[PDB]
Amino acid sequence: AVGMSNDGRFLKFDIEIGRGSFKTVYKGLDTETTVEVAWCELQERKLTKSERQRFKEEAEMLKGLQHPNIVRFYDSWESTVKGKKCIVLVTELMTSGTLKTYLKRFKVMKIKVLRSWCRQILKGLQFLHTRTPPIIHRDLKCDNIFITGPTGSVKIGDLGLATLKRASTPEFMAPEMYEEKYDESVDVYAFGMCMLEMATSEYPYSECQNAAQIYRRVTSGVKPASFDKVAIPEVKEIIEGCIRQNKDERYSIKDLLNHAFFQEE
Repeated sequence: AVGMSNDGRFLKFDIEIGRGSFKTVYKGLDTETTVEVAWCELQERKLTKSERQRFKEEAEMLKGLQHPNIVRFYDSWESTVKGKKCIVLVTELMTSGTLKTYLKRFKVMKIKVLRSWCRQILKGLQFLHTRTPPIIHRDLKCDNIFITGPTGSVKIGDLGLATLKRASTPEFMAPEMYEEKYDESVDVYAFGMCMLEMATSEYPYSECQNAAQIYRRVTSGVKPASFDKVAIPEVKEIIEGCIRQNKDERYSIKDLLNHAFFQEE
């Protein structure tokens, strides 16, 4: 009832599911399955053809991803209502909110939950990293890790959005990223900051008053003050391994998965 795939696969409805960054999520339907989906539009966007092709190629690889800890990506394309331009992404419908919304709601997390969810995130990342070629997310944060609800597992999401960003408050990022340098280890750094935020229910570097201060500290290897508040020894140890200044000296994902913390539960 308003939009439809060029084939006829997915339909769009007028129900809003919420907002991200002027990116509005409509409710949708996959007729081929009778499964409800997320119908995503980025309100007003466009760019160049090499960049366009780059998105198109990478996007096509997303459609072939199937993993329990990754949000399923269905399809994408550009459109112009009147009027307004946008990119449309169709993804698995996640209704049960994010880590970010969870933390904002409760402001505390049990250790058993943190262990299980952090393992799931690592398994997601390792799946992406060991595609051919590797997929680096490069924009991991609490507000694009989604909770399922059935089984209350987590999935990494906004793969389409991340691809767009890669094709070309915003934030702190690993030190190398300030020099637009990255490999797999940028996702490890982001993991570490996600785990810190889960363990403390604080946004890292909240003591800093401007980006510049954060830049200075991050590139210096000066840790956020919230690091000092972590109460669980093994969690603190894991976070420290992940947010080391030199990307080459950080824990690998294999290192992390093999940590005793995750052998506990």
